[PDB]
Amino acid sequence: ITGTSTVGVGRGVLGDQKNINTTYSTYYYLQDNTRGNGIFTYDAKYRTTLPGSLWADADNQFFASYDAPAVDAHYYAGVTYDYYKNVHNRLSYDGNNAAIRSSVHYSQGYNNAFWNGSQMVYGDGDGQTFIPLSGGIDVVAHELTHAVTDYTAGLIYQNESGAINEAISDIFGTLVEFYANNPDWEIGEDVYTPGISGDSLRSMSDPAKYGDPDHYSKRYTGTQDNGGVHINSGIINKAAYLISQGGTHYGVSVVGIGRDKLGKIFYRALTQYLTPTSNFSQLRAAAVQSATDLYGSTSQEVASVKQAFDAVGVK
Ligand SMILES: [Ca+2]
Ligand SMILES: [Ca+2]
Ligand SMILES: [Ca+2]
Ligand SMILES: [Ca+2]
Ligand SMILES: [Zn+2]
Repeated sequence: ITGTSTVGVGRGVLGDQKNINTTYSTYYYLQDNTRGNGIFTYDAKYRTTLPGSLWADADNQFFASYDAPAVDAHYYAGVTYDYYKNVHNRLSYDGNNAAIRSSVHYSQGYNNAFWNGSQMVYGDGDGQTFIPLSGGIDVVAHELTHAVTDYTAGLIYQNESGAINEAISDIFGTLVEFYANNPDWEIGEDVYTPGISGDSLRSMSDPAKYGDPDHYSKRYTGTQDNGGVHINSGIINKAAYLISQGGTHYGVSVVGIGRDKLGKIFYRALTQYLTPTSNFSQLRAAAVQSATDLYGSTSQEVASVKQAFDAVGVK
């Protein structure tokens, strides 16, 4: 890992060619020295022991099918870093350039990805429900954003706190996807269900399309999914979508203010006002205050934040 900074070339999960920052010392390692204290990508070798081995490659070319998840995990970690640096002046997830570690080829047929408190982990999928989940930029940014949340607001992964946590990751996952520029308000569409076109794991524009609630009245109150952290996120995701894009939802009209202002407001909320036990009502209050800080109390931006949360029934 002490070596010389170099640039490798390879193919991502969706077959797209890609330059990646590597480190040469005998082998070429997926180690990016150009971003903070590093981006390191590991091979978990189909096992669940973490992080696994720092990805070594003989010739700095990554075109093998086995390489594809690593290439994207490494690359999109870079893009997500750039986003938080360039757009929010945040240096890595901890704000002090902590090294960003990812492992790919986690387990077998593993249809998920997660941030384990220390690093990102990507399964390869079963090839039917998922292909390698690092292939989705919104997925990578989603998981990396969990790190940002844990180091800032510290939202408990349970009930409404957890649903906000999830929504924050969907929100910034989407905003990274727009930042990289085939952008949309869907989640996981690039790596979800090959064979079936046009679907996704979640929708921010229309959460009900996949059975998730788009209104606080329709919120889940059972025990599954840690109190519906991936389900009730739809309520916050819709609110976010309405802030950005505008629209009329259950008879409540919302004037959009764009994704850039959506991002500034929610980032400020996340890092200045939100706490580990914040509920949806407190999120509203934090978003309204953040918008007030940035744009002023009589501004359109504050009005639209109010309109959006009114629309999804969060008072
Ligand atoms: Ca090679
Ligand atoms: Ca997309
Ligand atoms: Ca997407
Ligand atoms: Ca699909
Ligand atoms: Zn998540």
